[PDB]
Amino acid sequence: ERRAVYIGALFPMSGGWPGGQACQPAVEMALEDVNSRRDILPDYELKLIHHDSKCDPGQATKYLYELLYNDPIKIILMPGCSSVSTLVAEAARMWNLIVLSYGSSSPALSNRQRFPTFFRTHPSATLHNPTRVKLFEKWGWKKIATIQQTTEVFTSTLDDLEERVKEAGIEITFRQSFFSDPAVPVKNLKRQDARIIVGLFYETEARKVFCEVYKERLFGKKYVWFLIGWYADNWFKIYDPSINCTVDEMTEAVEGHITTEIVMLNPANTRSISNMTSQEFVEKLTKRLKRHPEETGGFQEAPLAYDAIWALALALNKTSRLEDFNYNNQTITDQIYRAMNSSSFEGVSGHVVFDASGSRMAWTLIEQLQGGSYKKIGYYDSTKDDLSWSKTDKWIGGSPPADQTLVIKTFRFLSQKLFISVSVLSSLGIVLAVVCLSFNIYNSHVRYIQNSQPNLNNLTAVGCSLALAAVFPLGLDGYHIGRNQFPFVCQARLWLLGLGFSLGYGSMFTKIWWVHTVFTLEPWKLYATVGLLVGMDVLTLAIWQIVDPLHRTIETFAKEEPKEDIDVSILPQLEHCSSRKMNTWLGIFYGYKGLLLLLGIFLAYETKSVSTEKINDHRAVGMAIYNVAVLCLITAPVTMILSSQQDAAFAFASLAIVFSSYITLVVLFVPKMRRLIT
Amino acid sequence: PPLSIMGLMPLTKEVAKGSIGRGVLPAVELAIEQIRNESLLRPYFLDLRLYDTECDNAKGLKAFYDAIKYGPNHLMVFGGVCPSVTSIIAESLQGWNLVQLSFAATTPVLADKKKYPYFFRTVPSDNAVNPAILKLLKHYQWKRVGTLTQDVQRFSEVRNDLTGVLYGEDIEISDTESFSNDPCTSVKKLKGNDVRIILGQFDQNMAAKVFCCAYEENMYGSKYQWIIPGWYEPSWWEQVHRCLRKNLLAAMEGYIGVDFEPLSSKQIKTISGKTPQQYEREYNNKRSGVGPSKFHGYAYDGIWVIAKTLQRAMETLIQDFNYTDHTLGRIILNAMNETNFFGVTGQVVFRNGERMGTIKFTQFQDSREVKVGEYNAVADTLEIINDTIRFQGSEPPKDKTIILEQLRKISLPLYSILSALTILGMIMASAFLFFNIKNRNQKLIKMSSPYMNNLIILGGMLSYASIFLFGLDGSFVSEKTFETLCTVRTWILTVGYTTAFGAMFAKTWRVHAIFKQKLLVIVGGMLLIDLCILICWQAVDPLRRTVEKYSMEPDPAGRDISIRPLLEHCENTHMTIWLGIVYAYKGLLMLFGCFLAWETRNVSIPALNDSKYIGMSVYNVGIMCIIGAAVSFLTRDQPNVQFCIVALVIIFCSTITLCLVFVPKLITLR
Ligand SMILES: CC(C)(C)c1cc(C(C)(C)C)c2c(c1)[C@@](O)(C(F)(F)F)C(=O)O2
Ligand SMILES: *[C@@H]1O[C@H](CO)[C@@H](O)[C@H](O)[C@H]1NC(C)=O
Ligand SMILES: *[C@@H]1O[C@H](CO)[C@@H](O)[C@H](O)[C@H]1NC(C)=O
Ligand SMILES: *[C@@H]1O[C@H](CO)[C@@H](O)[C@H](O)[C@H]1NC(C)=O
Ligand SMILES: *[C@@H]1O[C@H](CO)[C@@H](O)[C@H](O)[C@H]1NC(C)=O
Ligand SMILES: *[C@@H]1O[C@H](CO)[C@@H](O)[C@H](O)[C@H]1NC(C)=O
Ligand SMILES: *[C@@H]1O[C@H](CO)[C@@H](O)[C@H](O)[C@H]1NC(C)=O
Ligand SMILES: *[C@@H]1O[C@H](CO)[C@@H](O)[C@H](O)[C@H]1NC(C)=O
Ligand SMILES: *[C@@H]1O[C@H](CO)[C@@H](O)[C@H](O)[C@H]1NC(C)=O
Ligand SMILES: NC[C@H](CC(=O)O)c1ccc(Cl)cc1
Repeated sequence: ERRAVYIGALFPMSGGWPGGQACQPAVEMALEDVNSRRDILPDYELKLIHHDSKCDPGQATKYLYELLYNDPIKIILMPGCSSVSTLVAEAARMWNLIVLSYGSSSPALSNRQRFPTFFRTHPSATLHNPTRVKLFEKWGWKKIATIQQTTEVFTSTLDDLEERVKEAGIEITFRQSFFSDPAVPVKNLKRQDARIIVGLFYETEARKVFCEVYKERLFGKKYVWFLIGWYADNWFKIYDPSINCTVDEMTEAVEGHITTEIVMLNPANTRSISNMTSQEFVEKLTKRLKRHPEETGGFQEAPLAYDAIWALALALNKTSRLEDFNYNNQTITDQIYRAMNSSSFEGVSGHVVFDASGSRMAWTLIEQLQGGSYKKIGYYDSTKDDLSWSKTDKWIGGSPPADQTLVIKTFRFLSQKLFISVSVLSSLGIVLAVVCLSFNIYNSHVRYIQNSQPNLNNLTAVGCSLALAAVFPLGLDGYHIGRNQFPFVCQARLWLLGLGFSLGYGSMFTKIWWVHTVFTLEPWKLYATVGLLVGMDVLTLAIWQIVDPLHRTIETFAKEEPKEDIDVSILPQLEHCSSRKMNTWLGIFYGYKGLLLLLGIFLAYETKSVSTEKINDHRAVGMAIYNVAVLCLITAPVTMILSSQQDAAFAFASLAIVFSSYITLVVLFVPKMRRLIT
Repeated sequence: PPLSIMGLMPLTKEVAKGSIGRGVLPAVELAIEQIRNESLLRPYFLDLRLYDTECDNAKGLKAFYDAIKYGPNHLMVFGGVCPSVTSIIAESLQGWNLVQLSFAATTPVLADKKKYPYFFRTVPSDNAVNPAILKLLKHYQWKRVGTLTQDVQRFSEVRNDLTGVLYGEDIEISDTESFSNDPCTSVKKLKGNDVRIILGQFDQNMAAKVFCCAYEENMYGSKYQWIIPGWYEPSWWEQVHRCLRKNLLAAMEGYIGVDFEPLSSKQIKTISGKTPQQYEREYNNKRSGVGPSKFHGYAYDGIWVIAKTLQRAMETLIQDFNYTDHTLGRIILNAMNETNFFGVTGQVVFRNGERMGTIKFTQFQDSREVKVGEYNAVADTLEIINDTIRFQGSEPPKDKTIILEQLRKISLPLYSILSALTILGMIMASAFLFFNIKNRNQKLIKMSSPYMNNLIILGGMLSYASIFLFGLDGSFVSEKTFETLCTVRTWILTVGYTTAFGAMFAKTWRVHAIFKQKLLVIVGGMLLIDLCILICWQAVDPLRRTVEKYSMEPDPAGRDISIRPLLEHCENTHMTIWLGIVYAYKGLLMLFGCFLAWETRNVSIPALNDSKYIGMSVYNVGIMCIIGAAVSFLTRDQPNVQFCIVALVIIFCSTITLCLVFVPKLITLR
């Protein structure tokens, strides 16, 4: 009766994760509740032999030697920290021992070929990765960086995260790792311009990582960190002599960083196999502790250490001889293994079962450091794919920082003050044209107005009015119109200006031509020549516009920094109409019109002295065509040179139309209206 | 008694790496039998007890525990060939005060002495090649390098040590790159940043993929250099079995591997009295047919180190060692720290537990790796052996593709044609001056003032001259003679215009005052205010020469030189004010001359009015000078068009104002 069956244990009281500060009172209690019950093990008694591994495998090797080579034979081993658990689980197959880790999360321990006799109540760390990928997909992040300490737990967690992000279309664009000094990888992260960083390292290493982060200025509006939620709630305020940054300086470096953890405690008020709810368990464990749970390490993982003892006892119960066990016999080991494998029971941490992948807790908690205190921002279940968001995440500027400063394509527009001014000038120009037209057609033959050819001057003013009202299409940029309505503004430029120039220059070119060739007379030929000129011009323009329609085209410029804000670097791109082939059709058109203008100037100079009275004012017509010719021959190539500058081209076209259209109307009509009706 | 040592080696033949252990036993026995013949340890004798560790972390720890419990009082640990068990054993030495000395562990993680304070290593580690790479870079002036690291512990630690080795030197890291399974999702970034020297830290089977992707980006040839680790198996490139092998060999040809040197080439006598070549012959005739391991000399030197350390530790002096004596472990550690002697692998000396040894370089030729130099770490010297190292180019690959500044030149044929046209303008102006001066007595010329005409011909003659000073860029003019010529041209242009038009406005003043020597005084008074304006200009801002550089992007014609176009021009703090003042004064003079000319044309002077000519010339000048001012100041970033416009408008204006004044009189005289 009461034959003592001993178990070995390694509780880390310090180091990278001081889980033993609360996981030891968890088993010290669990051994009393399991020994007080008679239905569990009446013939045996579970006793504990424990040491302090301190997360250091060097101490764990010496203590495993002292455990495996002393007289009292141990039936099972219980390591904590991940490195100690890996060492023990890989060494134990030489002694035919079962290993049962209560606080090991390394995903590398899931394969049964390398650790064939290992079990754990702690869930695998691959549960953090679906939550991270969900938070990356929710906020549209596609490029993340990683920095982790080169421990197998973090390496395997990062490999699983890499596989998960590769599945979801996310890319890990930068990767850093360090053994004991993170200055170099943090400086490389700052040089490489990493925005969304994922840190996988212990708290004692996290303090140094973030001290170098503060000295490197790798925090603020542009960067966001994803840490692990297993740290103490004040790890950045703890005095540490190995790191320089003052706690008030370090509180700024850790700000707004997101952390994920697992619940590990059943929130339902149902009673477990031990006949106690989760709240009574927490209250009893807090009574067994020397200090508040907020300052005791490993308080979150104590239910796992509680359930590991019960799983061990329930597995030894179904196997009922245990004193004949020795490190040279594997039958008792196989029996206890097949009894542990098939274990399923309702413990304090929920439904305890030892599956192969190590995934039995579904809920993951997400929280954020807001003002020096953690706040829970939501939960996530990956087995059902449901995210319960609380909507309490605070960001600087009210939005999550986006990585990879993109390109914003903005258009350059015409300064609307100038366009409005020139439009007002053109409106006054067409009202002046209609006033002079009403004048010259009201006095059709009442007086000597008929001595000057009246219809030629009338339709000259008509062409002038069209060419002057053709400035509105030439000024309509993408600011007022949009793309769908745009291709008709291009033809409203071309037809109006071409027909206006043809009708307002051929009509006072044919008059000069007829003065020359009959005065150095016929009433209808003066209209036949201008009709032929305008018809042939319209033919030569329609062949171009129909054979090669004019369509929009964007010319893209080099990137510039619009740092009038703190936002994206834009690139400006101009939009304007062009043909599939350009500067050949427009060049030939300009050359032909320039030849007509030169011939007009020549004929107006050759006939400046004739004193005919069949035509009244050919000299003012000659001056008008000289001015029109000089303005158009100056401002035709200028708008071809300044095409990539919208305001200069528009001013040099619109003012070279406005001035010419004012000068021709004045020179023709104010002498006649002045001498006729003074 | 005997002084016992615990040797931990893979001895069995079931493991593939046991070929190392069975290779070094022929060597260690050569050291053991020697020590007992010369009797370095006089009262004691050394015995090394071997234990099989098949590199399983389970079997090796079992052997270590069984040697601790059932074995003699071991004073030291010796060996450890596989790093997985070697780190496990080395981290726990503090619990038994055992000092381990390895001869085949090369991972750099064992270099830090906060985690492994009792570990010693006779073979140069993986991160001991960085000081050699530094001296190789300083030998070829490669001051800018990129890196390609595989994200695992050993290679990331080598890279993190390299970052601290180059600190303080002039060498720069352009971009650090990392990968885990696909190596050339990162080689494209090394091609985009255009690094020419690449330091690689990756394993053997990743190197084939790295090189087969560097073949795609064409990151090979006469302008790229690879420096990867050389501890790879011989003929490692034949074992990769989708990528063609010929392209792999063409892409990898020329890489420089860096790895430790097995034996010393010096012929001086070692601590054992034999030279390295004699020891090599003794080793090659000691083992019959066992495969030769490259760690045999390091095991020989490790045994001699152990012997000398035990000698010094026993002369420093508790006689037994129950694994609890901390003082004896500390004495053995301090005696091991002071090891300094010449053995078959060079000078054995430790610096913080790590060996200071020689590192050789091997360049890849056709189908082999030949030795090209050696770096001695104790003397800190690099000796590249001659005639063996080569490059596919005539010179060693240079980093930092050259950038150079070149001026955006005003095309010489355009300047030539317009300078040949303006001299025709000047000779026709001089012919008109001859016409004016020969026929000065006829009434057709005496009706006009013949001196107010030879002032306007002077104005046009020197304003034609101003075209050249707009074309002098800097292809053939220096700093100061350009800076002063920039104001010589503005004096020339402004006084030419002011004389040329003030003279005809004075001629019109005279005819307007008569009809209702004094003509020169008012053009002198106009030049007075003009020179006052330009002296107030020069006293404030003398138009200092500036130069704008932009668009460092454009490619060359193909000689691989990034040409940076930049261009020089005259500016100041604010040219708008000065140009506006000058043009406003000149326009006021223009309008007040046209007014006075129109008053003369209102009354129809019979044969010398010429006010229609004043009107036409003033109109043409008023439009063309405004156009030339507004277009030259908006095409400043393309100077060829700027010059072709500012010269053409000057030609046109200064020819019209001459002809419309001079030709109507010559056409009626002849
Ligand atoms: C076109 C038109 C207005 C007929 C004209 C054109 C010229 C140019 C020499 C520039 C070709 C011209 C005149 C008139 C003058 O009668 C004057 F009035 F300008 F003197 C003159 O001889 O020059
Ligand atoms: C083992 O313990 C369970 C309660 O957990 C009990 O019901 C059972 O009776 C025990 N073993 C046997 C075979 O009685
Ligand atoms: C580290 O912090 C301490 C205390 O603020 C300061 O005295 C010291 O100068 C810092 N490090 C350096 C560069 O000395
Ligand atoms: C479990 O414990 C509670 C607490 O007193 C008790 O009321 C209940 O009867 C117990 N049930 C069993 C099955 O032990
Ligand atoms: C020890 O192991 C052997 C293996 O065959 C087994 O036959 C024997 O019953 C075992 N004895 C015990 C458990 O003491
Ligand atoms: C443990 O149970 C699982 C459940 O399917 C099974 O796959 C595995 O083979 C079992 N273990 C042994 C040793 O049979
Ligand atoms: C170590 O030696 C002392 C002195 O003889 C002895 O009392 C002790 O039992 C020994 N311990 C071990 C582990 O050998
Ligand atoms: C060896 O180490 C000691 C400290 O234990 C140190 O004082 C001494 O300078 C070192 N000598 C060397 C590195 O040769
Ligand atoms: C190489 O060594 C030879 C000695 O045989 C020497 O003459 C030659 O100058 C050396 N080459 C260089 C580049 O120093
Ligand atoms: N669940 C506790 C576990 C313990 C360990 O894996 O050593 C752990 C893992 C990772 C961190 Cl950062 C902190 C603690």
